[PDB]
Amino acid sequence: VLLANCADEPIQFPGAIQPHGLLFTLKEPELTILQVSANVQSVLGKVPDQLAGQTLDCVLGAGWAEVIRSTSANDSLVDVPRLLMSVEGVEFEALLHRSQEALVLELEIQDKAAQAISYSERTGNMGRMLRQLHAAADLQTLYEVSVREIQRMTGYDRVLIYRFEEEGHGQVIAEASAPAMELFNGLFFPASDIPEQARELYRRNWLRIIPDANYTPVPLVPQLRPDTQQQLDLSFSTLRSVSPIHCQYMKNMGVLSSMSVSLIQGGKLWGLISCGHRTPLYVSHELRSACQAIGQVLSLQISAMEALEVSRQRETKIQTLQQLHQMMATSDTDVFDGLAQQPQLLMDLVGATGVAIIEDRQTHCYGNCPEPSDIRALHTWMMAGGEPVYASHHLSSVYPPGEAYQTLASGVLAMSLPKPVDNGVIWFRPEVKQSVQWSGDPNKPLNLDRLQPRTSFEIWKVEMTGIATKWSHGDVFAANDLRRSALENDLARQVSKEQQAVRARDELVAVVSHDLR
Amino acid sequence: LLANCADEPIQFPGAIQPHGLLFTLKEPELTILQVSANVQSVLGKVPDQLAGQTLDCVLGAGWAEVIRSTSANDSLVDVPRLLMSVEGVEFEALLHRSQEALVLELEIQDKAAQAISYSERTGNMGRMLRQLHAAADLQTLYEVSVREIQRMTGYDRVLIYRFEEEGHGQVIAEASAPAMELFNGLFFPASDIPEQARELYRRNWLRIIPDANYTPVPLVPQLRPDTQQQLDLSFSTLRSVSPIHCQYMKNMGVLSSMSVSLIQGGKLWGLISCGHRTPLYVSHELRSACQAIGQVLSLQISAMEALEVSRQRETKIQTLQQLHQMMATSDTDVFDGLAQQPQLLMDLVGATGVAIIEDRQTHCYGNCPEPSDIRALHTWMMAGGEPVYASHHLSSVYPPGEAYQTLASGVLAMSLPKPVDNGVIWFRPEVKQSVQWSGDPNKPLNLDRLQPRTSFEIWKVEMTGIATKWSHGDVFAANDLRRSALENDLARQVSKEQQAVRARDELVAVVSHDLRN
Ligand SMILES: *C/C=C1/C(=C/c2[nH]c(/C=C3[NH+]=C(/C=C4\NC(=O)C(C=C)=C4C)C(C)=C\3CCC(=O)O)c(CCC(=O)O)c2C)NC(=O)[C@H]1C
Ligand SMILES: *C/C=C1/C(=C/c2[nH]c(/C=C3[NH+]=C(/C=C4\NC(=O)C(C=C)=C4C)C(C)=C\3CCC(=O)O)c(CCC(=O)O)c2C)NC(=O)[C@H]1C
Repeated sequence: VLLANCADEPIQFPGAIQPHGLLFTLKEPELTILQVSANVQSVLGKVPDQLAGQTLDCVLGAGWAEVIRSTSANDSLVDVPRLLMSVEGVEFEALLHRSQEALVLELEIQDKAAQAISYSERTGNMGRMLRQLHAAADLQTLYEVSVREIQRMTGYDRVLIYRFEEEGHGQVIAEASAPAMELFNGLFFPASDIPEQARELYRRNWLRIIPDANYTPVPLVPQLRPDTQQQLDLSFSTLRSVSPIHCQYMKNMGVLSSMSVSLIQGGKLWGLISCGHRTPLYVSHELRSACQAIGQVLSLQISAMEALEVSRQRETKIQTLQQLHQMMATSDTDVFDGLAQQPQLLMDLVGATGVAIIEDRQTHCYGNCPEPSDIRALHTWMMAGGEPVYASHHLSSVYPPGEAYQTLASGVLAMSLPKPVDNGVIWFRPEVKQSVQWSGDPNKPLNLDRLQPRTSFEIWKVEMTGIATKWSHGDVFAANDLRRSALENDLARQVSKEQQAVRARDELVAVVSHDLR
Repeated sequence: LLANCADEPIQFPGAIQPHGLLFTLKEPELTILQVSANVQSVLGKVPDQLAGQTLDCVLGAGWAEVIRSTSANDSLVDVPRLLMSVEGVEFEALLHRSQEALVLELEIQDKAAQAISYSERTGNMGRMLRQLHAAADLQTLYEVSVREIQRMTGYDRVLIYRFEEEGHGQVIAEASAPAMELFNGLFFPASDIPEQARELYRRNWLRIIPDANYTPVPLVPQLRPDTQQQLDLSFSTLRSVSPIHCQYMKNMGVLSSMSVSLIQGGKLWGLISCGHRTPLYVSHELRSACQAIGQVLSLQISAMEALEVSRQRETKIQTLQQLHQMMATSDTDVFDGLAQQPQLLMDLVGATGVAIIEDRQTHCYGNCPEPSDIRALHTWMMAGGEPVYASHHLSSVYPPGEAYQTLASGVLAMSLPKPVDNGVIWFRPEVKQSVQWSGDPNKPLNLDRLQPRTSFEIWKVEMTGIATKWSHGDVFAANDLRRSALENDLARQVSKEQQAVRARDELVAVVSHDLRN
């Protein structure tokens, strides 16, 4: 309840924009201003209250307004080129999109430092960087070169690859930090850092930048758009004010600038390319788009190399799978009995230290095996789910009665044939004591007060018990292939046995005729 | 005589193209082992006297020292740009190793090449990657890719030539200059790119031929004074091409070529071919950028192929599930219950004929061939041993399939892994397709030494006996139907066997009763 309040704020409708830019939501045909950020009282010296129901020619000039009108006319606003303007002597980069039948235009203010930065030198290493990405033979080298290039172009002190887990919390796997700067490599972070609302927003918007954490938000006047009397939806607006709790969180970490690129794999937020600077500094949108493209290439290569690793595991298990299939096919006994004829091969097929083969009230145990009654209770629990195969690296997390034998069997890989007879094969992996590193208190994710982010950011050890070694993709693949081979061989055996009985029946028909003479 | 097209030793031409200089040297002291004869015109050095001499004699002390530092203890896979001004003519240096020797190639940069800069032509690189990831169609992907490649290279014609299984390839993307012949959709004979060329290009992913009228400049000494063999210019961009290919390019009307190998899983998926009506040289930086574009193209092709396969999977999931529910609650034979609704089985794969074989009864629905012919086909199909089979041209692999090619030209067969003869076959009728070929398919070359064909006109070839291609979703549906049939059949045979061996034992008891009398 109170924890769930972390995921209830309407971040999509903040009503304010960051001071590093200007916002203009306008009517499409005549480019009449619907709302304008209050920052125009300082920038360009225009009163935002009178700038209602007025064309862009009043403030932005005739030529630039005509250029914007030409660009936005009969265009999907997905391939708009660069737009740099000098408006009363201050330069803006213009980005255009549409929220609800209205044209939202953001002018990112380019400072002198941004002007000094050029797109040529920082993207000079583009082709070689992609060559390095394709030439990397390890995931760690991939991460290293990616964060190295991203730090090279951005210039930020710390760059992190923060991969999300299923439950919401994430882990940092790549780190590139400046000297005399705190390291977060390998640290886990609570799921409360990025709420569900933030993940949902970032699944669509793949680029966020916060140049400063001490900024005072500049409200949008009029607050309600005079078209539907609602709040402007700044979901895809780079000029969106962030929640003050996040600003306090960044201040507590000690960083004053952030820049994150969403990594998307199959429409899901796989991770974030987080960045951190000890001092405020702004990054131009062109460099942000280049970093976004680097992130998309990174996601593509991650998927490619994950498939490559899965295929490598399949290849290294093909020989053992073939040997086991040949042993099962030419056993003339029950399928699981012939499988159990060679226990060591079955063990090394999955790399587990315990094997339990169940066949209709007989259980055979090899290696480190629990009490047979406990395994029977577990198996009768496992068939309730109905899944053909099951892999669990933490049985006690999902199976409450698994705490008694967590020292012997903390990882369970089970596969069963689709027949009424209770049969199956279970592989048990023992618990490994792992001291998971967390950034702060795992049992106190949030300082409950308005919510306040935790000040402490030190590394905490958590000796997580009852968790065994992760089952690899090749492991479950081998389990499924063994299940498929058992399915095929068992079907062959039953059809042949019926045929032999049928042939014996035909032989018996010959015998009955012989028994009649 | 046709096979002579794939016998020339292209890897050892003994000559280099005149647009550059080659230096193969011993690694430690950078002493020249052999040098191309082109040095008689460029830099004005006699190639005969340039034996057993350090690079300092011709290339200068500073440039020799930089090359020595770069090549020392380096894999030559991340070498930065190397531009030198040697007696007033500019060279770009590339370094690699063929056989325990350092091969260094100086590509000559003309004034036109010097004027061209890597910045402007690659300014839209990040936008190009954004367009690649944002494209929702394969045709859009190809279009934007060839558009960018034509933009940087400036060549008149750009083609995406995808290879087929048999060796011949087809052009799927075309970007041609005005008043220039179009090859969109045209098939090309496999003799255009022999097996040797494909094998060489599987390793070297970048080839450029600026001119077709060039006279090769021989390498002196021809044999290295280390192993008395020919230098292996496999990864050398300065390699002379076969004169037959030069004549082929002249016959096509192009005088410049530039190809990037597309690699998918270690296989030559296709080539990004290019064509210019006049000689023109492309700098190595733009070639490397095009290579990176090609690798990204291959990655996105694989990604979108997986996406299309998954879309087909989703659209067939409902039909597969409905058939599974109908099959599970039939209490009859598995294929009989499947055949209870023939139209649904037909629309599962989109075929016009269904043949279900169950123990000497064959049931035909829709456009079905002669039952004897289908039985012969089925007994031929089990010989291969594949669990599933898809063929879009049965007469190509089944000689007796020509009689019914009008009715069944596409066969999708799936059988259970049991000795008992059972199975499901889907038949697709022949569609008359006029395949377009560039020239004579039966006469690739005008045999007179092999000579490339002069004619490059579009030829219609009415290929009969070919049905519609079976999609990836089609074979996916076949395998899932096979899996569901496997599970249900195993359940049914296990149940019948449970209540079957009892009768056999009873018969034995009956026999025992009939024996004790
Ligand atoms: C219960 C509420 C909390 C809260 C909410 C919150 N946080 C964000 C934004 C972000 N938080 C991030 C977390 C990290 N930054 C890092 O550097 C690391 C690791 C080293 C982590 C785990 C990130 C990356 C974001 C996105 C913004 C960015 O930094 O680029 C939001 C979203 C706000 C918005 O988008 O307007 C919200 C609502 N965070 C907490 O920690 C608690 C107090
Ligand atoms: C029997 C011998 C033949 C011969 C041999 C041959 N051809 C090449 C090189 C290439 N041929 C290519 C074919 C095409 N170019 C196009 O523009 C199109 C389509 C519009 C096609 C099908 C290509 C792309 C190459 C690679 C070179 C390039 O253009 O970049 C070789 C290889 C030579 C070498 O690498 O040294 C050889 C041995 N070609 C024939 O047509 C017959 C006569």
